Amino acid sequence: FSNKEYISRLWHTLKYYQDLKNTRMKSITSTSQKIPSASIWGNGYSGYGNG
Amino acid sequence: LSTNLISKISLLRPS
Amino acid sequence: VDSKLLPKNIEPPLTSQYSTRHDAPRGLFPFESYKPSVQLPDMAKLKKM
Amino acid sequence: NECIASTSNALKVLSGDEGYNEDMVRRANFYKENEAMLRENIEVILSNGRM
Amino acid sequence: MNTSDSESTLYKYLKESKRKYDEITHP
Amino acid sequence: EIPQAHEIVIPSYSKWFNLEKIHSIEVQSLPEFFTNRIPSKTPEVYMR
Amino acid sequence: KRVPNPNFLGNCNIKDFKPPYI
Amino acid sequence: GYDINYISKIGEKIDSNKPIFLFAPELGAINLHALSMSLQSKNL
Amino acid sequence: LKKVKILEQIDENWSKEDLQKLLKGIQEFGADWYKVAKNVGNKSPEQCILRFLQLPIEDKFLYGDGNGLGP
Amino acid sequence: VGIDTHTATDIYQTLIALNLDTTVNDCLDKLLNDECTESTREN
Repeated sequence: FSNKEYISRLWHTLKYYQDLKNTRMKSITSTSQKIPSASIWGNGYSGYGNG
Repeated sequence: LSTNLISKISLLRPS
Repeated sequence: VDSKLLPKNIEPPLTSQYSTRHDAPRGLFPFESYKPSVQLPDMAKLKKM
Repeated sequence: NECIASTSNALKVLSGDEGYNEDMVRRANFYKENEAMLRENIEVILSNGRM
Repeated sequence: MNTSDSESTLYKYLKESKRKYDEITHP
Repeated sequence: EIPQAHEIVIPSYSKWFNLEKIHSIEVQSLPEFFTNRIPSKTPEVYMR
Repeated sequence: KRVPNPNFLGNCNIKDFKPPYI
Repeated sequence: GYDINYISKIGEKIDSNKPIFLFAPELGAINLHALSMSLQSKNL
Repeated sequence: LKKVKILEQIDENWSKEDLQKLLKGIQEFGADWYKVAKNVGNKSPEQCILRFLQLPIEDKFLYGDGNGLGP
Repeated sequence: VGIDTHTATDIYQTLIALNLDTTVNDCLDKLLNDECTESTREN
């Protein structure tokens, strides 16, 4: 709960979100290469009515 | 394994 | 006259007790990490010491 | 009391953390005064199938 | 920490047993 | 009674739609069934 | 060879998403 | 009790890489009719 | 001791037998609320989830009733 | 002087776990021993 642990918590939180952004970029470049990959959020709709 | 405990082990957790 | 022998409408029957799924859009639900720990924490070492 | 409550809150925003107060939502009267939004959100999560 | 009833009774039981132990091991 | 033989999907913004109940959007969208001016347009006729 | 449509009993496209505690 | 210049320096990157909402390239096929009917849904 | 008397939440929409079947069903099946409401009977799963949220389990072990906890 | 908030929070977590485990084991013994009444065994 001191300073040297409160910054080591923030290093073990930023390094998670950097890998999460790498996943987010790879799942964008996959669909831009016409490969239907899933994202961080779910797939939005289906063929039902909305596209 | 004792029967005082076998009747209560499945009672405390039904699984 | 007994009921169900009375004249009734010729209609499509009721679809009230049907289970429906929903098309939710892309940004509706948040991203979830940190699986919660259902199991209770054990304090054997604290009461042992 | 405004100097303390706007100092820890000044640390929560600068650190990057977010969310509710942990010691407020831990009790049972929070889920009795917010009875309205929980009946909405439970039906929304259950009907979408995430509960 | 507040208490526990069986813990308190077994505490006084073990304390009296240890007292009789040290008083009977001396002579 | 007929058992469910199909998959039924309504969109998420139509979560409010429930049978045997009239929502406020149905009143504000089709008001002629709820202004009691014509006796042949009642909310029972609308529900039917 | 039959192929089921998405409006088939049990062949939806909206898969059941699981909560994190399960 | 902390050195909050370094804490804020790291927390800026944490707020930048935090998944708040979708970006422009990952929105998918934006359907205007779905938005226009969801705005009248009086949900939250 | 300061024990949590959980079966005193017997407010008229629920009952003591309903709370007992709720707890035994959640211990039987973990978080599958359709099976839980099936085990309870006569109640929708949303009421089961809501009454499971609104149970005062840990409030008798926290400090205050509702001066202040301070920092 | 008067600053330790942090150790207070940690031992507060510890004492809350202690009192919770005390009540859990009390109800566990009162249900496991049938020398206790069913109105605090099945209860």
